[PDB]
Amino acid sequence: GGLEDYIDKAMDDVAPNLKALVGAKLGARLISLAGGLKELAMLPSSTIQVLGAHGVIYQYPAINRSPWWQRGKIARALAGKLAIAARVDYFSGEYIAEELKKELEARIKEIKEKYPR
Repeated sequence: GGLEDYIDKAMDDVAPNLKALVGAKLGARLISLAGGLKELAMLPSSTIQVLGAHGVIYQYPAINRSPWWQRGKIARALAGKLAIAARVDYFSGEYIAEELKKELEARIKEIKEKYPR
């Protein structure tokens, strides 16, 4: 039983939607940065977008593998999904996660870019 295994398991109990969305380590980092599941669940999302600091969600693959200029938009979309994720985890306890689907889909929208003028 390593540190990481503990947290992976804990996220299974505390916040499985988050965990599904961004993974247990990023999920757990955001909860800590928030101060807890509840506090995370109360945050606007613009606030979520900056929790790490670009806050830690920029480390998100789709953002990082992406042009500056597409990133802030991808951040916003992610933070939103995160805000919903934490809310369902706190208040409802249900399992949505395939708003990854909603989410992918937006990313693909946003990929309407070449470098702004």
